[PDB]
Amino acid sequence: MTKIKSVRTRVWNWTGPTVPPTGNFCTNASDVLYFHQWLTCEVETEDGTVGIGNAALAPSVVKAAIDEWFAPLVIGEDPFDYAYLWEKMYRRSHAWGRKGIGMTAISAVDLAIWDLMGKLAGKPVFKLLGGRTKEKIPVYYSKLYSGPIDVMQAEAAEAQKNGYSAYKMRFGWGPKDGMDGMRENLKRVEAVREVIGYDVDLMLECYMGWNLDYTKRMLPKLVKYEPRWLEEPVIADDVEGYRELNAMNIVPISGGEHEFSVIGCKDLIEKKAVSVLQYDTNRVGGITAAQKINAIAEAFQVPVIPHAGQMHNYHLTMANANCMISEYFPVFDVEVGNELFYYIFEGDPEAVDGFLDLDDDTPGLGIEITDKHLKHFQITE
Amino acid sequence: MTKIKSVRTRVWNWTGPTVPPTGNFCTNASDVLYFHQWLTCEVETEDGTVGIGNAALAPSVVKAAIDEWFAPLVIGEDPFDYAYLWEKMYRRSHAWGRKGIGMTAISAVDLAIWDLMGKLAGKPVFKLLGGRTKEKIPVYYSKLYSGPIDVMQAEAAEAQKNGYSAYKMRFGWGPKDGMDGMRENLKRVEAVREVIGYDVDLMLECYMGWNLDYTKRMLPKLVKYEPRWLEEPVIADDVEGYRELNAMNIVPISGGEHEFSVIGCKDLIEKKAVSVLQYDTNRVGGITAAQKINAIAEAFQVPVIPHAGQMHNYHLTMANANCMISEYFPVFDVEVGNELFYYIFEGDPEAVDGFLDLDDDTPGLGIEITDKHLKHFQITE
Amino acid sequence: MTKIKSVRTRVWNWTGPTVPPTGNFCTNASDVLYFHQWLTCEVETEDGTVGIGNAALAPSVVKAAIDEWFAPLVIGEDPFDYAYLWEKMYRRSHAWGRKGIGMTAISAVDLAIWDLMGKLAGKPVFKLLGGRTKEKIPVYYSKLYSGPIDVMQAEAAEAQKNGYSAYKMRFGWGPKDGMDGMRENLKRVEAVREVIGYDVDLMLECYMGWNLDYTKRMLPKLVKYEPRWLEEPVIADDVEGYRELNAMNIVPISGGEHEFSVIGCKDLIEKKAVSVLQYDTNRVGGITAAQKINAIAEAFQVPVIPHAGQMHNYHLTMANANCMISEYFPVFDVEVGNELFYYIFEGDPEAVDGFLDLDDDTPGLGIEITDKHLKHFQITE
Amino acid sequence: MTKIKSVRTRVWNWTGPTVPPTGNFCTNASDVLYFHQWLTCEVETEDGTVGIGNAALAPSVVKAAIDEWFAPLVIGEDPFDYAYLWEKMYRRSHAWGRKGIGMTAISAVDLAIWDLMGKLAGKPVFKLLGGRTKEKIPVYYSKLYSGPIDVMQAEAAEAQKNGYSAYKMRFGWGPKDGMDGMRENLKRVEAVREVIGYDVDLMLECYMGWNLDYTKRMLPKLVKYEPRWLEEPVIADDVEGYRELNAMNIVPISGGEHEFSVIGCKDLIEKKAVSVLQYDTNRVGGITAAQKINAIAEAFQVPVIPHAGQMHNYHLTMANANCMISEYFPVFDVEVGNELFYYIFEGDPEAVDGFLDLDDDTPGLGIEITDKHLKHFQITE
Repeated sequence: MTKIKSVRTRVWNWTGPTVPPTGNFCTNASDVLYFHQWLTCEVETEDGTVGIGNAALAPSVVKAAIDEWFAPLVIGEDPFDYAYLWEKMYRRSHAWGRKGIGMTAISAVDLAIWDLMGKLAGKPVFKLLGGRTKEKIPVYYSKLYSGPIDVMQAEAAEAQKNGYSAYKMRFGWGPKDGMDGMRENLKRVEAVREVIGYDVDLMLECYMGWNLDYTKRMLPKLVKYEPRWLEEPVIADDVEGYRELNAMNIVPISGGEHEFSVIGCKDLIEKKAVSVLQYDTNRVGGITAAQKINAIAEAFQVPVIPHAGQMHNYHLTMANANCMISEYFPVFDVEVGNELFYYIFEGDPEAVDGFLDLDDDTPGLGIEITDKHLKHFQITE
Repeated sequence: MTKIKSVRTRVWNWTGPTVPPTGNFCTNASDVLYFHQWLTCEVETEDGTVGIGNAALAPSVVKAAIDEWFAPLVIGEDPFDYAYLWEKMYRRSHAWGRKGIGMTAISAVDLAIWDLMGKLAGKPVFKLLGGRTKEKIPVYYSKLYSGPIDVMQAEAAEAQKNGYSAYKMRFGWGPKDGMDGMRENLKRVEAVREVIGYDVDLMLECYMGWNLDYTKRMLPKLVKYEPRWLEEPVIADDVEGYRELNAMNIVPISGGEHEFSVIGCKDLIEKKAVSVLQYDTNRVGGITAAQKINAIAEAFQVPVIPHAGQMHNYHLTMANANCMISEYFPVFDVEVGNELFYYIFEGDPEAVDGFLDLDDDTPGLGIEITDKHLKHFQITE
Repeated sequence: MTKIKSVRTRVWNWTGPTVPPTGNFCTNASDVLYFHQWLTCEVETEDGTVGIGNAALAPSVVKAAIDEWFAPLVIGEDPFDYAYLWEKMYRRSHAWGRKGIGMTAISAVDLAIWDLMGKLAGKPVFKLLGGRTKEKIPVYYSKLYSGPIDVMQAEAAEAQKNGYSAYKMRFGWGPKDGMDGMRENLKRVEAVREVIGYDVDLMLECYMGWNLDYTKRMLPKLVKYEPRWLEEPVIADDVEGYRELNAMNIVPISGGEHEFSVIGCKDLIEKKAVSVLQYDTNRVGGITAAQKINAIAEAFQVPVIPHAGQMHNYHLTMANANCMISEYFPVFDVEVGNELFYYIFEGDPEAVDGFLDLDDDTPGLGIEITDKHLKHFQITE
Repeated sequence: MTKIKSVRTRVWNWTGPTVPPTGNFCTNASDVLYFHQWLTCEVETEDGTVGIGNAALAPSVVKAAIDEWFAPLVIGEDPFDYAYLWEKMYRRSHAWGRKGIGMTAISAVDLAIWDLMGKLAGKPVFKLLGGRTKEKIPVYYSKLYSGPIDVMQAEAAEAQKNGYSAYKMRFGWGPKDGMDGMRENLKRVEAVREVIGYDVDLMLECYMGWNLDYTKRMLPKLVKYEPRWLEEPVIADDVEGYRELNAMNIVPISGGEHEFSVIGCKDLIEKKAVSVLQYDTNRVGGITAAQKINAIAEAFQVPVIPHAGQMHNYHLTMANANCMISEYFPVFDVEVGNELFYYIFEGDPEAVDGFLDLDDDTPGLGIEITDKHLKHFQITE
């Protein structure tokens, strides 16, 4: 048994070319009001093995938490005491850490620790989690930001070429735009359906942009388009609103990507706040947490479909039969900031004809930090 | 109308003399496992007026959030747009901020902004909040850390001299110590009652040290001592456990000091998770938040008794009739870290014969950052 | 600090020209059976400052309550002890005052006291409440009393010129008129939609004219017209009926304008009696009360849209992000009695292109009692 | 059939000798803060018959409501259309009348109307209500205001002479007095039990003086004294608090004397807010209302024991088997104001050996307004 030696946390700033977003083009929690980054966490053991974790939420602030509070707790420990290390981090920072910065920092560390275990054991992380429950992993195409109709329609037609069985689009108007914005929203769902048809699934996303009232009034209007779910209609604090909308059984409500810890997600599950749970492993508390969340969701038969198409999620999805598909979009330009991971890591699979797959023999998470794009980054430590 | 010019956030490290705690001497969320600081936030307007905020949770990490994310949002704004500024901070950081680091940073800023408004208006903050609902504010004596019986008994006898009508003590044993620890806990409640008697109230505190199971078994055993409440028996994430214990109606359950945002506390209230709500204004989201929380709690007739005896809480308590007493302990040595505020600020009232009071004429929060103890501090910016 | 000196309460009787209403033209709580006035309350401090409050419910009887019970309680007090004064009035009259006459009298007094504070502090009331959360305040056009189809249609077309994004109309038939009245009601919703279209919102009002049974049967029939809410289908005492209708999720149920006190409204909110809360500040208990109600509603994410387009409501709406629009109608003749305020006060903004706004610099409520129409009034004291 | 001709409403002010109350001597809704009158309403028909109603809440303000709004509605009507007249008053004033002043005014009028019907029909009101369900009516002794122990004990011993099977006392300390006040309260319950013993019932009254929190903590402490109920622990608005305390099943909670209308009381009943309902007929809406309330309470098997020992309650109690006892105290001096009725009316029975009775042959309510005490009254109209 080798022990954790060091924790190297870095904040990556995109200095490369960018495409400024447009009007809309996605509703947001800030709508009611009038540098793109990523974080890497590399954990190395005395024997030189290195595990890679990451986070995207408030990277500099998360790095300061990892450096000051979490790194010192894991140094000199066996990675295979992961549950104990998770608990140690969770309880030592509980006062301020149980959601937000703390739990995100914990995720990045825990992710690295799992990469370690797989590398130390010569096994892909998914094997340690239960192994192969699926031949390959279907994905749904997740982009279709709101914009002019012809623009959105052309995007749908292009995406269609790679044979997805499901698609997700974003809304552009909310409560501030009243009924006219409702009509604009509906026009765009309509336009996307015209291209992709009704032999595929269409999911809708509000990104915390709406509210309980607007959502209750909009819901009946969405039925004709047969959406598979409506994601984050309300702000993440408004769990009672989630339950209320979900219990209406008009369109399945989804969320969780802004929820933290095992208990946090347990409460969304038990209270029937979501029909689909979409935590991001690099937020929710790491694989240690997500593994436990997956057991709960499975037992309640609430589908888990993690936010984000990355390895830190794909291995979890592979190992659990109640995780049937993953979120995906291919490597395009930097426009929103969530694409940054494709320029920092090598190893994230590319979907082909609606599927991607994991290698039975690649140890750990199967990612490495890459050189290819150092030119477009300013990296701080 | 003058506008916010700058935000000056500093982390204070106690380098002065200290008294190392002992066995026990308070249960803790970390019990299941096998420098003292404070933060100041000074907001200054174009006309030189300065408002003082503060926080105690993870100060360096909170300062990094204030500096990077929150300060830039309030600069160039009217302090009297406080609700808008609160909302701006809350929604812009919602993804990662709604509890923990984010909401704590927001609290420190919001507190400064309220100090400003009172100074700008030549009114004590409590007047802006509704004014004087009480002749003076009764306090309960909040120390009595767990230790040898004679030690605890001597502390009680000393405290007794200042005529408190209520006292709170801490437990020293939890789930790990089984029945023997239960007996040790009960001996100490017993010992304190022997000194203070049954013509006063005794509150008990676990500081997240216990759990749902242990607490259910302990509750019947506490009845004979007539405790007024049992504070934070479980970890802050375990809200369902809170509800379950509270609904037993054996001893009133209290908590909230590790809860964040208006909605966070609304849920503790509506779900009957606590019989007494004890948020700390320098965590929960500032006075803007605490004012709204107080309205909810009042309407539900759940007493609000903020965690901590400081001005950032006392003004709130003065202005609302459902806030009947405050937490207090006088200026003693530095032993735990929570005493640090008495060496950084002047203006926090001292209880005399169980009461303290606010000045009808002192503008703002009535505190200032002091020189007296610069010798015992290393202050970083 | 200056103290309250006097309270001057007057009842205004319209002696000017009037337009007698017609068949229908609005359902009413009295349908099951077979002088227009307003009240002013002027509170003056020792230094000559005067704050203006008002009420419209049973003015002579409300004046007698203010004069005998409430005025004497506030005289010689600091306006900035408003919360204490509110509590004093509320508890001293609780036995008979907690709703109806008492709470209405309290509202008028409390409103004056808030006008004072803003004037004393040289700030618009909304700044003291949290400040500017909105660029301007959208309004919905609130008239469209029931009548002949061409009449209603012409009103809609005229209103349309001022560019409202939402409209409210009144029903003319209820339970007594059975299915034929249902058809008459539906014809009129139909007729209004023909003019205004489906790119705007249409709200419907029953003014306590219907009942639980009739409403349950009517609800499915209203769906095709996509109404945004149905206001006061039942009498204000029938809160269980409200909950039952609201939980059907057929059309959002609204109400509250006949509800009183913070707790009164808290119960409508917690019990899910309304989807939209519409208290009138000059009934519900004044700004002191409405401010606390707004915090509760916001936390539950129940939109607050006060009954009546006046300053006593607009400032509240400006200061809270969960208050997104206000009720409005422009100055027309005296026909119903609710128009009387436009002839008594100057300062109530006029909506232009669907919006109105508040002045960042006008202290207090920004209203004054006017001379312009003394000719059409007989004023008693 | 003769028709209502006039309504004569008068306010009686006691100018006679009085005994100023003392420290305590009863908790009150105003405790949290730091002329005695009665109303008569005489309704006369075209044939000279006169029915007598009354009220005690805010008499001048109630008279102004009766005079302006309610009298005009009943003039020229048959008294035997009482239900229609009740409905007419209730709905015409609903906006402002459904509780408080309005419903109290309605009570006084409705009471007169019932006196009329009995006189017109040559029957005691109780016969019209269902007749004699009891041989006589047991009463409980209702005084024992809080004071020095020997004083309270001497009162109990005196009362004991008239052979009551039940007694009610008032508490003198509340939330402001903390644990010491709890001990003072308990001493007095103890002292009263020492005199009266445990072969009788003891009821306790707080008169809205306590709160939900204090009451939950006090309840276990009251068990040893075997109280039959605890009356109005919280303010009348706090119905959720009532339900919560009542559901604890520690001591039966009672209330309702500050509740109004049939629906108001229905909600206390259905929601299990009280174990005993104690409306006062001269508040709750008159006999028309109380008759309907009695049917509801009976069906739910919630005992009805009206507040106040007067004819307006006794007839109701006689006619319903679920009304087993009445409140009583004999004619003593004027000290509190609630004794005033004994100096205004003749006909209210006097309890002897714990019982009083109604005359099978006396028409109407069996009361008349008396001359005996005109010397001690200034009567306004």
